[PDB]
Amino acid sequence: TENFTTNLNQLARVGGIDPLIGREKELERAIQVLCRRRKNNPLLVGESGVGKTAIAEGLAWRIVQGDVPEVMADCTIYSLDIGSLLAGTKYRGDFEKRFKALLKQLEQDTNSILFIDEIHTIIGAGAASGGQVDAANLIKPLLSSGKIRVIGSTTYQEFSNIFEKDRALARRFQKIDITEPSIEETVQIINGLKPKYEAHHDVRYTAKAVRAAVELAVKYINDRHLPDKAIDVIDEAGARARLMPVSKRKKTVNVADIESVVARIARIPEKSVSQSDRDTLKNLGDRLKMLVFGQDKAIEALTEAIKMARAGLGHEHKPVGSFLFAGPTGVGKTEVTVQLSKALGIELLRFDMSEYMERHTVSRLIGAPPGYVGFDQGGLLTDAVIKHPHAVLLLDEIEKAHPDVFNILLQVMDNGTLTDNNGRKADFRNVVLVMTTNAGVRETERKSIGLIHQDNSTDAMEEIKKIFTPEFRNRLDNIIWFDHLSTDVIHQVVDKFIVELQVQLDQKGVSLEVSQEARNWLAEKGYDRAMGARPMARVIQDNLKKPLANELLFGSLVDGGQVTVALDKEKNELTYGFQSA
Amino acid sequence: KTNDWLDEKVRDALKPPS
Ligand SMILES: Nc1ncnc2c1ncn2[C@@H]1O[C@H](COP(=O)(O)OP(=O)(O)OP(O)(O)=S)[C@@H](O)[C@H]1O
Ligand SMILES: Nc1ncnc2c1ncn2[C@@H]1O[C@H](COP(=O)(O)OP(=O)(O)OP(O)(O)=S)[C@@H](O)[C@H]1O
Ligand SMILES: [Mg+2]
Ligand SMILES: [Mg+2]
Repeated sequence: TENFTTNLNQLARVGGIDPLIGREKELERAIQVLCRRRKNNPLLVGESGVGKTAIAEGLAWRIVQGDVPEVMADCTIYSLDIGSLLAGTKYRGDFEKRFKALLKQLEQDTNSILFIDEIHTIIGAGAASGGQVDAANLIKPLLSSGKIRVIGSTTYQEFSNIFEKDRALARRFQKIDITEPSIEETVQIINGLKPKYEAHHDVRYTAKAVRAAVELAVKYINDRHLPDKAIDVIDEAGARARLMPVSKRKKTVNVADIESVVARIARIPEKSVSQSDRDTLKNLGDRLKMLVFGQDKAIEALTEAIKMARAGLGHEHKPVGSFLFAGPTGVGKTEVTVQLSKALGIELLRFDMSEYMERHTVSRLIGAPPGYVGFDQGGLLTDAVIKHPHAVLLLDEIEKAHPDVFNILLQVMDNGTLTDNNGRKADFRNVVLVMTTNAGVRETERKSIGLIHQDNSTDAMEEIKKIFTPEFRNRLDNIIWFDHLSTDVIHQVVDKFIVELQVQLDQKGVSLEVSQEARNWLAEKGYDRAMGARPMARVIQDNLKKPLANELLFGSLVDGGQVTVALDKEKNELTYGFQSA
Repeated sequence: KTNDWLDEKVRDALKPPS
């Protein structure tokens, strides 16, 4: 019994068990249930991280300390180590000798109680050929007799799926619900546990710091329950303060330190803005304008929304931004979104929405229901967001997607989280949701009847309203209608494409010089308001790339070439001069 | 009006007689 089980009462005397703070209803229920018959044995079914082990182990510490009833004052508590019992069960009858011997000691004393943590495991523990014995069966007669009382703890899922299956054990055991405590109750627990953590790390936590940990952790960390989640910040905060300075100049834990620790655990960019990061944020609009010309309203909306999140003036349970980009073909809707990720140095979660045209395909985003071939792979959207909490979610061609797709996004915009088939929740608070749409684009290129063409921008918005539900538009932070590229804007676009060509030529050792007159000629030939910037690329391909390709493959530009481009005013045709150099 | 159609072995341990 020395190795099979451990004496929790003795452990508390040496300080092994941590101090028990709170949970007075659970302790009261456990003690009263133990003394009475008719399911004397209490159970501690609760969710993970809710302190189930602390209630059973904290009871032994309380009994040795005092302030317990006389009947329970002398009741010693032991914990069953299932691994120890099976360590030496090589030969037949070893388990019987160990389990029966242990039960005899507990039963004969009549005041010893065994606390079997994770009691779901003992239901089995043996399937060897011939024996046909189990730990639960060995103790089933004793529990039915009621001579021996045993405490237990199990997860809610395990109790319903494992403990509930064995009606005999479930019938005897008395369930005691355990749930996450209140915010006030949790900070009190940390104060009670503050001497232990402070001693190990040689740090001191301020009253505000413990309060901040509970509020900040619950706000940003959702998967874990409140007791362990809040304590995880305290333990990590002490370690960081202890380990960060080699000189040990800073021993106390400031509130600012708690914020930084919570940020890394929850992978949120929200923190005090750094000088290096601050500079980049200021020039985000300027850099975006250099790459994407025009569409200033779109850039302003993205930059201002992102700035608010770092400043802290952001939606509590919604994404930083939910922008719908609708415009004519060829305008830089996708480019600004793609370039935004590069400028901000964050991953681009580009999800083409043409593939999700069918209703059944939407399950792919949130995962296939359990029990199918594709359940294991999981959702593509939730997994991507979990892997990259701070990222740009570019849902291009959202119009093509099935109406069911929009339903999923409605929850993300307001609730701020989406649950997959597995049940994990993805945090979209730091995700920049930009959905490009081509709705009402035919009207944009439609030429109205009459001498003077009419502005069909209003007609396009009506089509967008028809395709998108009113509730969907209300949730969106802003709807930006991209304007048609002007002649001045197109001139900048031509230069940008030439720069891309120059970079490609640099790889081959060729340098391209385009005169100002040549650039104007290219712009006029390819400038179409309806088609957009894309025709400019086609003009560059035929006029510039095609001649260079022949020379590059077979000609003067094969190695270390040079190029000059000028516009023949008399012939109104470009002249390409190649020097072998 | 299209319709979409949606679509034992364990190791054991031996104990020698004591
Ligand atoms: N009411 C409480 N009073 C004091 N300390 C607590 C309390 N609840 C939790 N703690 C502390 O926080 C820890 C939480 O983890 P445990 O209680 O050990 O986990 P557990 O209940 O065994 O976990 P599962 O997931 O349910 S098996 C405890 O061990 C204590 O250190
Ligand atoms: N406003 C712009 N400024 C600079 N380059 C642009 C601009 N708009 C388009 N381009 C160029 O066109 C390409 C980017 O096109 P995208 O923005 O991806 O098109 P899009 O908005 O997805 O198109 P549709 O027709 O609206 S689906 C790159 O070659 C860009 O350099
Ligand atoms: Mg436990
Ligand atoms: Mg697009």
